[PDB]
Amino acid sequence: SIYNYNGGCVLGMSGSNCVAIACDLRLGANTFTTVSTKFSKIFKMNNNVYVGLSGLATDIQTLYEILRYRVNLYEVRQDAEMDVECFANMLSSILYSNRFSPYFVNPIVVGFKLKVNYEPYLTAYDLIGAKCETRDFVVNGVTSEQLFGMCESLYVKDQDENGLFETISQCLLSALDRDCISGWGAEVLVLTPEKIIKKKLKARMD
Amino acid sequence: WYPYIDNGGTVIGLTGKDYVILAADTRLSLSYSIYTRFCPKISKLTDKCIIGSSGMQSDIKTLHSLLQKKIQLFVLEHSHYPDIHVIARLLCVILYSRRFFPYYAFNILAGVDENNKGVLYNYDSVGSYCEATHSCVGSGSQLILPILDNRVEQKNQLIKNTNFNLGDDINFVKDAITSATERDIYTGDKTLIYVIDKMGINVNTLDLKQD
Amino acid sequence: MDTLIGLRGNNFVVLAADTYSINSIIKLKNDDNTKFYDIHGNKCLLLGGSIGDRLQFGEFIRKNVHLYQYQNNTDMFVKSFAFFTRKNLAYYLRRNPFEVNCLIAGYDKKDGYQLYWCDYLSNMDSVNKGAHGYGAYLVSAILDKYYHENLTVDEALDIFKLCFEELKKRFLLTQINYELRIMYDNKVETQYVTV
Amino acid sequence: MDTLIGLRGNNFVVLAADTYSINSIIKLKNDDNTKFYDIHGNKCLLLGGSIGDRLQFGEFIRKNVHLYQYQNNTDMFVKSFAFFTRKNLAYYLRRNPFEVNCLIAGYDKKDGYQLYWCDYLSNMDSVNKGAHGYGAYLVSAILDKYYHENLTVDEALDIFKLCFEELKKRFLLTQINYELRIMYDNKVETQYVTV
Amino acid sequence: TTICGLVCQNAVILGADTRATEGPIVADKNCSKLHYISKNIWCAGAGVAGDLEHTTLWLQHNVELHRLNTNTQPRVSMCVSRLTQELFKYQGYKVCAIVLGGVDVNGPQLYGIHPHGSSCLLPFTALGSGSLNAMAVLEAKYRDNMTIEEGKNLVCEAICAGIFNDLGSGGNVDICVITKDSYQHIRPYKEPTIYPKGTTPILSEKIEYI
Amino acid sequence: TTIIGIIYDNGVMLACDSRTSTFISNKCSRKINRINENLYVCRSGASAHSQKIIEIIKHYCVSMKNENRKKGRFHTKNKYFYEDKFNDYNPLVENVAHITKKIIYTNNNFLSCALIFGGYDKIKKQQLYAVNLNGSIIEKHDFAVSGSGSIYIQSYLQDKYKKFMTKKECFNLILNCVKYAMHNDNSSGGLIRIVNITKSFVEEFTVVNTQM
Amino acid sequence: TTIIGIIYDNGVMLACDSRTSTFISNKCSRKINRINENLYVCRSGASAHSQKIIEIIKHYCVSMKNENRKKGRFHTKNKYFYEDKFNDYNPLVENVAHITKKIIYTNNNFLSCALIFGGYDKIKKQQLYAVNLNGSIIEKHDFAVSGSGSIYIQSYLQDKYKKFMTKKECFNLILNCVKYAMHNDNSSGGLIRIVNITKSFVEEFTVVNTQMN
Amino acid sequence: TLGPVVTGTSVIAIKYKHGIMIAADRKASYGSYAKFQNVERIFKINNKTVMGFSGELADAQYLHELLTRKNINNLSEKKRKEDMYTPQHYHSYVSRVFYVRKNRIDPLFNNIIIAGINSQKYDNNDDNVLLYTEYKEIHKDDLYIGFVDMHGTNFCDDYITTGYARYFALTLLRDHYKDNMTEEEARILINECLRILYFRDATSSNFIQIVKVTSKGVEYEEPYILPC
Amino acid sequence: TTTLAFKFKDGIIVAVDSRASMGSFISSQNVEKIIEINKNILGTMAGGAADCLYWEKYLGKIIKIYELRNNEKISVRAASTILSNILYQYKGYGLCCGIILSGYDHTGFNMFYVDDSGKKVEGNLFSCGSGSTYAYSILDSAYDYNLNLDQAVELARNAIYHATFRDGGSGGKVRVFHIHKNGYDKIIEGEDVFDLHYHYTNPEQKDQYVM
Ligand SMILES: CCONC(=O)N1CCC[C@H](C(=O)N[C@@H](C)c2nc(-c3ccc(C#N)cc3)cs2)C1
Repeated sequence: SIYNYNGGCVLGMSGSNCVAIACDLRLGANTFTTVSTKFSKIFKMNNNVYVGLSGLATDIQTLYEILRYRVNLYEVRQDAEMDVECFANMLSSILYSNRFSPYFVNPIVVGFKLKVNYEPYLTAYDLIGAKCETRDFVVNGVTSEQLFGMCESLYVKDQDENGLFETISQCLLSALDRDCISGWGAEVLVLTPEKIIKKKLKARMD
Repeated sequence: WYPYIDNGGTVIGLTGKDYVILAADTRLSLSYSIYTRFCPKISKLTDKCIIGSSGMQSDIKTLHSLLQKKIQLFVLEHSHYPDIHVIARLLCVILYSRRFFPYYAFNILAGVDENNKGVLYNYDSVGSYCEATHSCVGSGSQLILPILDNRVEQKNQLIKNTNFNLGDDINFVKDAITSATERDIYTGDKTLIYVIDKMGINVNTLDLKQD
Repeated sequence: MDTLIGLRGNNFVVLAADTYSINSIIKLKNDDNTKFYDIHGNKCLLLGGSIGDRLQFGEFIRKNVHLYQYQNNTDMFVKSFAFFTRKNLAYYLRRNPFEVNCLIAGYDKKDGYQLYWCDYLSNMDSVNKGAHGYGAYLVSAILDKYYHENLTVDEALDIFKLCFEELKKRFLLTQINYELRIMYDNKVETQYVTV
Repeated sequence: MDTLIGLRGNNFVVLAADTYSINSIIKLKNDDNTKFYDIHGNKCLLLGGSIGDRLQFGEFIRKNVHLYQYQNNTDMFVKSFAFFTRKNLAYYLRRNPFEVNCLIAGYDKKDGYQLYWCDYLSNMDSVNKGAHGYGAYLVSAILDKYYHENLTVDEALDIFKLCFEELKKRFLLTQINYELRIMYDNKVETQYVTV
Repeated sequence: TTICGLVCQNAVILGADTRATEGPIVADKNCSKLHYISKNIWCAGAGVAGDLEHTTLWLQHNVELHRLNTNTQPRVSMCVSRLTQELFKYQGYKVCAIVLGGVDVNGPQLYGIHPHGSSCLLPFTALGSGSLNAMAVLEAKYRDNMTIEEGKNLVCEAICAGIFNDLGSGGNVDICVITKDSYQHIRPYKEPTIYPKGTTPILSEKIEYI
Repeated sequence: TTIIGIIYDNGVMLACDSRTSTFISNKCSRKINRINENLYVCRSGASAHSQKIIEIIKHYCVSMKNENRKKGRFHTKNKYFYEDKFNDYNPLVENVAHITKKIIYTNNNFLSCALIFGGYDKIKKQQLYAVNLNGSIIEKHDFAVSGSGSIYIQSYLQDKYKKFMTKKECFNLILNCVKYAMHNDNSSGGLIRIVNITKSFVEEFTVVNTQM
Repeated sequence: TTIIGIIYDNGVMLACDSRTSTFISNKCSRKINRINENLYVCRSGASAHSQKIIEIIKHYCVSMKNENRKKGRFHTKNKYFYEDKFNDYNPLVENVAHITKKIIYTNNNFLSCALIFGGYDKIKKQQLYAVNLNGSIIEKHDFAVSGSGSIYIQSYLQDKYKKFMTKKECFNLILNCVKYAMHNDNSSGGLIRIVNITKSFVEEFTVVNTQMN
Repeated sequence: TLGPVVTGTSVIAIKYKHGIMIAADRKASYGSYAKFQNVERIFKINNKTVMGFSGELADAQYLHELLTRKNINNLSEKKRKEDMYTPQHYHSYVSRVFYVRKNRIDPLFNNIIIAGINSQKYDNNDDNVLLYTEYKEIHKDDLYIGFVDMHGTNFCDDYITTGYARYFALTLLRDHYKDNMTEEEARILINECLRILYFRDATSSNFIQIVKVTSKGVEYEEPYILPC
Repeated sequence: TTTLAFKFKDGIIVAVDSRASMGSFISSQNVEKIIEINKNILGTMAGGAADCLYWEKYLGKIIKIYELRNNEKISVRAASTILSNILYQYKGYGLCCGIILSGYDHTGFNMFYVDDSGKKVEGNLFSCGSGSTYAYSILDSAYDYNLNLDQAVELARNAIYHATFRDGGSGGKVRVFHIHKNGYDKIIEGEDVFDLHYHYTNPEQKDQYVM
């Protein structure tokens, strides 16, 4: 399949006044050849919005460029930060506009909904653009089944930033050890309203 | 006419030093439709060995009956019951005999051997097999196997706790099949858990989500 | 069949490619010049695949980059050059795909000696080491073994020589003639290798 | 991919073949011994194509011919050997075809120095010069140009050297290693030629 | 999926389950399938999720624009006509089997629109993977005239039957009661470890304060 | 489907079943659609295509009826009369049937539907036009039948037909024809809808009986 | 094609057309074949399959009739009388029909013929059986119809049938049925062949007629 | 069979207080054409065993002849009533037949139900078996209703529906079936299920045949038309 | 998979991974790929696991029967010939085997490559599997006949590590056996490539390694 060519996966979880997004670091080639082990799949849109793109790497890059273009246009026009739900619906509309010539990407949106009350906000899509606003965790990629199993096994409601980091990191590492075409290091990225902590895990590079 | 179907379900297997647990759901379903809510997948071979399997139900039932018949003939002829390793090689040969029209059945052969040591043997359709400490087959297997890999071997954890016993392992398998029915549509209804110690087999049952 | 190799270090960036012009069951040339495309401002774009797509895409990128650099009176950054090339190759992916495998290389004051691997699907990433073709299979692991961050030019050339000897010894297409392209010390150089 | 060449005469019959053992996109060996199948009694069956079919067919023919020569206590004629090989290769053509390309060669007191060309379809005819593989496209006209009826062994070896240089220069599989057979003066000899 | 509709005394009751599966794996365990079109018009969808969601959003915004222009109550027939004309234009490649319901000047009105662009006024409808079980329960227990509560119980029973008898349908039960004066929506109508610190190794870490 | 039209001494009676689709997706579908007060049409084939041409022909018939108006003044059963007493401006059945022919013919490559138009008119009196799958119109001066079930009643209707049938016997004939087609055909069933079109009044009949 | 069999009081009447195949290859074909003096059979589907199973069944019926004999002494139309007055040894219709069903079912991978067996015997009186495409037998106690032209006369025959029809009205019904099927169907045409089977005598009628209305 | 031509529709079967009740409509469809509407679809294997089918009619007739020959083969080798074969034996035979046919990629295009009474204690019917010419309460564990699939998949339940009923009647059964049900309750439940099937299935009909396997043998009730 | 054998000064080294995967999903990282054919001949598995296991055990059975009949140990050449003919008999059936039979006999130290197509190639440096090209690149770039045992052992370990590193389909644990005149030795019974990565290419462990 087209998704087996490059592989890779993205994950996101929420906690108490914190929210984590995690991904692997690999650019595959012909489903078995590793050509890069730093191909980061998480991109920053604004301070309170992040996107994790998984699928075909060229479509990942084009979708990131298009979303950056639209987000920067919105911010310079309005002179304010984007709400996470607005970016979510914009991404859904952009995905559906290419209904019959799709970008082969399965994105997730992870951010803080402001009100000031920093609520977590997690959403996941497919190539068509069918959203699923999920309250605990969001999963996408070729390692989706392993990630779903690990997440329901290990998720606990209302963790702080630390326990959220160990939970999401263990989920990602255990899921990636059971996928052939995803791994070679892992980025974890824990957001809080006051700071942000990004770490590279010591993973199985094989 | 395509002669293969997948009847769904899942079969989890775990070992300790001197015991083996084998859980399996009892759902049977064609495709988004339930044949019945009780179709066991685990079968008894001897007083110290069981076989569970997932795939096409007719293949599983015929294979289990044939293996039981062969083991009984073995007992009648050679005058001693076979160890789990003998039954493992026998199952390998039986599955490879149909190498060019394979059984659509993935099996886990669980037992306790001569040395009172728990042994498992996971199988594929055409008879490749190996020993394992834990294993899983069926629709849910890609969910459960990362969980078992995390809990048992604990590769990615810097500080470990390898303090396992029968009750905690039973609870762990119950949680695993609970997550399986949670995220697998083909896993559900009652589940049967077989526990083999040095004394023999003991069967427990647990209701899961009827959905 | 078109083998490409590239290697990036702290004070160099080197490229290498087989000088074989192939047509059906014969070699048209042993001194093919259709692969490398050197670009002003210390840039190089190295292509494999079809000769026609090689010429068309390489000249399109070269003349567009030169048009930029003459319109704006400045040398384009290597990162900008690489992502411009990837965007252009991706624009034709779904309508008229160029079957070209790109290694971009260059020097920039902004980001040092840069190298970017990219394929016919326009999947691009920066790398310290890259290769393209069925020869890549046989050389990439060698580039893993002997690469360290503080290499010199001679050590990198020795690594490339070992890669060429591997391609001669083991690869089905026993390639023996290669053309290099060195970039170091604010220079660009060419070398031809027979091993 | 497997090149075979053979050249007849009045005082010699010479064979030559690339020594490349190949699988997928790699060379297993540069000293392949799976092609020549020299028989007792001044006879040779040089095969090309798949390694497995080469081994199976060559050993089948060789052991059957030896069985004949020990049962009857005599040397088999080269015409009989060639037509026996052709009939046996034809028998499997419709059932389970061996993808083997045959050059039979030998010496008889009856018919002199004989050479027979034959293909995987089992179409056979005697020739003064033959070749097999895609290299046959490139080493056929060289044999046509420089062959004359009264060649000596050295002139034939020079023609074969020119054929090998052509295969290096133009054929995309740049074959450089070859193994020969020389049937002359009532003796069989072997040689190895590089480039 | 089990989406279901029926028509009661001066009202229309829709109901649906809360499951969304990406093949054998359940993705969202409490998804929402009842979509707001207008204050007096609601719908439920089966088929491809993205086409359903974006067609429903397009229909809702077109209905709101028409309501602002004409300045009258939106009509069910208008939504049916717009949906059928949109669905046929793509020739069944917009996979949307949608049960529409509403109340207008012509009374209650329930329609079943099929993905190729054909509609049918009906007294009750069911669609989705678990459509046959809900249809069986509906044809068993539906009567000519009933109240809001009887129809709510019947819709809940049909969706529960689809939940239990179908593997592509599960979770809770949501319903929506659409009346002329207002609507009333119930999302959960029925509803039938901690790791140590430093256990996970890291290669690098860095903190930057926003 | 069993769609049938039968001319009698003072009008035309159209008749249809209700079963839409092994799975009976619907069992109350209104196949006989009202193009105009003096003109109806029976549908068979794909339902989406039939509904598309039905809405387009309703639009075209409204446009034609607005065009036909002249300047200045001149001069469970259901039933109603025509607002146009003298047929001063109602479009002809001929015109509607031929524009339907052209619509179905211009898009042969994917449209798959067969129609039976029936009505009354001041020029030609009562009409019946059968539009086939490729879009070929034939005027059936005695009767037209189409659908999967219509195959089982060709000899029955051909034997039972008379030239100048009374209303009662024509009603019995068309009712028994649709009943026999429903009995023999799995794809047709449900309640029978009949539309009788005359010079002055249209009437609608529903019947909820079947064969033995 | 149109093949019909209708039971009436003390008898059974089979009927068929003659047309074979857009180009009419043949126009005088005997589709009703005489398996035995008390048992006939109407053919439909491919002609080669029909002819081969029908001659195989003639061979089997000859073997059965030879084995049914007991030892010792006991006790333009055409008309024939049975040599077996009391049906001492003529095989039953059900036996022949069931062995035909087994023949067609065992080789149903390529056989594509449908048959209507009609006859009389002392046990079950007059008898009609219909062997379908895959080789399924059904006993039609009132009437059986098959062929491409039979679809146009299902409602006609169903409406016109009575339990205990006289010979004249049954003959008129079956003749008009085959005529209507020929009128509506392009695949059926030619002269009508009717075979009337009774307790004692068999009649074979040939009719030339068209449809006017 | 390469595929179905004259197809039979669904069958329903339940256990109740006195035995087994199995219902099937008498329609066999030739594509989308009700060619036959008086077809016997439930077969009597023996005095405590009946069979029903949904699928191609020729395959079902072949299987019925096979099981009939097995029944007379059993009856020939019989000395006491306990030598008779229960529905379990016939179910296993049909399962093995379907499995062997499935191995060759040449199935019987059918789904089969085998049902009856799985014990001899309740009557002495098989003391003198006759082929050519108050009830007792039977425990549910002594009754048997089986399912066999085209792939050879097979199982047992207190109530089995085969064919198009699997989505329509089964749901109702899974709400309404209860242990120790009377004849009237079973009859009205089966009639409701068949009414729903008739209203929402094209290939079905309203002309029903009910068969009761009770302590006094197999009983074919006279067929009837479902009211409304 | 990645299997890599090679002759050197003091016998033969054979080296394998242990990964086994059903497409993308990793099935088991503890598969025993080096099969002990007899006391001196070893074999290694590549491609289809069931076919390799079954036919290597069948070859072991045939070798045992031959050695018991004739009372002398078989050669690597004869075992290679028997395996090649057996595998060629199943041409056109879809087998997938790649095997490297190495060992010691009265002729000396011998090494052959066999596959399902019917090859019997003879060499001194072989490699098979998905990661065969990478292991060939490492081996040919540094192979020398006069290496000591430890030098050649680390060479084999490095080659297997690089093959597992580049190849998605090769990994798990590395197993390195050494064959000598009197038998063979398991110098590395099992070793995670995690430690090999963080020892060879990334010893600092201060940042993620970039290729
Ligand atoms: C219809 C059946 O449902 N689908 C199913 O069961 N699946 C597919 C998804 C992955 C599962 C899986 O990989 N399960 C592990 C525990 C297994 N491992 C093996 C195995 C066998 C031999 C060797 C060797 N040498 C290594 C591993 C056999 S099963 C197996």
